[PDB]
Amino acid sequence: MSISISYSATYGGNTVAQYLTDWSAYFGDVNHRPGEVVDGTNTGGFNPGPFDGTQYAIKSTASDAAFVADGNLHYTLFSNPSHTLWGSVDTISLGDTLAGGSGSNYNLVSQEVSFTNLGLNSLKEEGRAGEVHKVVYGLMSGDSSALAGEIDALLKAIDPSLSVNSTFDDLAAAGVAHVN
Repeated sequence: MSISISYSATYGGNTVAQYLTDWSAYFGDVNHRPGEVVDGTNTGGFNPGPFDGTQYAIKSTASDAAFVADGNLHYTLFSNPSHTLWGSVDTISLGDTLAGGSGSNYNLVSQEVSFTNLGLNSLKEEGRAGEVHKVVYGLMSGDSSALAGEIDALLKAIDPSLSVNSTFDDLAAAGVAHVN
């Protein structure tokens, strides 16, 4: 199952890289680092949690921007390698207005773009250098480049003419992307 993309018609003429760069700037950097972790401000959360789930989700400390990662995710906390998110990410959904997550699934009230069949997978022993950790931490720290790089590779695996510099409408014509 190759990467599949859903997008709001709004973004049809945007490139995937343009959308990711803009969304990351709107979201900002939650500053989840030693000495700066503020529960309920920059922790986000898991479903079901508390440290593991089929989803991890977080909203901006300032804007309405949010994302949801779907897969099977595990946070090591103090277990070596400490502060590592690992497991699998199948889907990343970007947009604004995070809802749910505590007895029900996290969802975006305004889902803008969703990338599924991502096939992201990393073991605990890879630590913070694992592709799951890099991709998801980048999205909450103001750097969408790890996710853009992974999407670029997945698109080129469908056809070398496709890239993150393709527009959503281009990927729609190629059968990879679909409106809504």
